[PDB]
Amino acid sequence: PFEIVFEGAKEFAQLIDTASKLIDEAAFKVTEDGISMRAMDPSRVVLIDLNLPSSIFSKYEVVEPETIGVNLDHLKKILKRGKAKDTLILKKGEENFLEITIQGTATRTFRVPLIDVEEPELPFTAKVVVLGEVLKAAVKAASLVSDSIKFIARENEFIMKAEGETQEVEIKLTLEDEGLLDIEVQEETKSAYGVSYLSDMVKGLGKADEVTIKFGNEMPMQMEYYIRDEGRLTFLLAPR
Repeated sequence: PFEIVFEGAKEFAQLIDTASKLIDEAAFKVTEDGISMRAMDPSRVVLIDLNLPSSIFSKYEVVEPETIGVNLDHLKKILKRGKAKDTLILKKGEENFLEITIQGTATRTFRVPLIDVEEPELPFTAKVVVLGEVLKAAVKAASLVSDSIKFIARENEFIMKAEGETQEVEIKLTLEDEGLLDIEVQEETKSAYGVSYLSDMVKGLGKADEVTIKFGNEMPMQMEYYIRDEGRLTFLLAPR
């Protein structure tokens, strides 16, 4: 059992939405340290990891740790009602359901039935930090000419390109012109990924959100987004 409170119901709903474009169900592990969730999309191309430390909650009381499985569509239908300044209360007793209360100009309580559903070294050579807007725009442009997008990172430079038989799309950003917030590379690094997957990954991101990307030659890419600084949503995407 536990009682967890988050200030900013709307922001919490947005996080859940952004973390679940690719999945239908997830097992949330609730412990004394925080809430965690790990899942693979249906195609087995992306790994999703969410970590929400007790530090981002206004009240965090866990009597006994638990792992609650839920249908995300059902959960999102409820969280969708939350307003910007609403308080979100998550409670679990002995009964097999999650009690969700949204408290704002009015207090509304809902119940979400619980379900079961069952649950390599990565030597990255490049790290780049960019605004969600960059990725959102890059993916849309790439999709005009290909189903895959190529990432290239060199000292102080980040390039995203896509091409077909005769068409091409290329976006070159630099630290100097501030298209990147930061960039660190050990050696020139190149890899390509499926546009469909990247689209679902950054769709829920805000234009001004900070995104950290790490990858390597012909390797998977790790994308991270932080919530309230301490929380983190991480995606690991297989290369194409």
